[PDB]
Amino acid sequence: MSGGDDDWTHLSSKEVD
Amino acid sequence: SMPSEKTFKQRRSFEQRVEDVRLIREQHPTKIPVIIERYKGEKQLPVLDKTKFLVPDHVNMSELIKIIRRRLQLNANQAFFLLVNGHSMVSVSTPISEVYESERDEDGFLYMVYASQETFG
Repeated sequence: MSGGDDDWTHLSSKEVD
Repeated sequence: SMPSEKTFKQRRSFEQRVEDVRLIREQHPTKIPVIIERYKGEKQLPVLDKTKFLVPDHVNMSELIKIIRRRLQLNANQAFFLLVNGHSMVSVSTPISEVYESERDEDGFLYMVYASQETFG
């Protein structure tokens, strides 16, 4: 849902290479 | 570097750019707010999936990089460089927590421009 700035993006270093 | 179009820092109403943070401030206090966008005239790197990114206040600005790459999902051939405040991070020895409070403005939002060029200046 992008009907508001409820929560930005999550910068997880676990999903990185 | 004769700029033409306004910047997310200028364009977007500061107050509005400050409030947006408030949320992250009342939502993600243990997170460093940043605004990653394509360099004014960037045709190489694709348009980031998102503009707002919640960086962990327990890592180094470097991470954000390895994080961005994931977003841009580029190949090992593609070249990507996140410019902090318009300046690359050739030297990443500071935590995203500091780099933020060491760059970000009263607004409380970081502004970095990514592109396939770290030496375009």
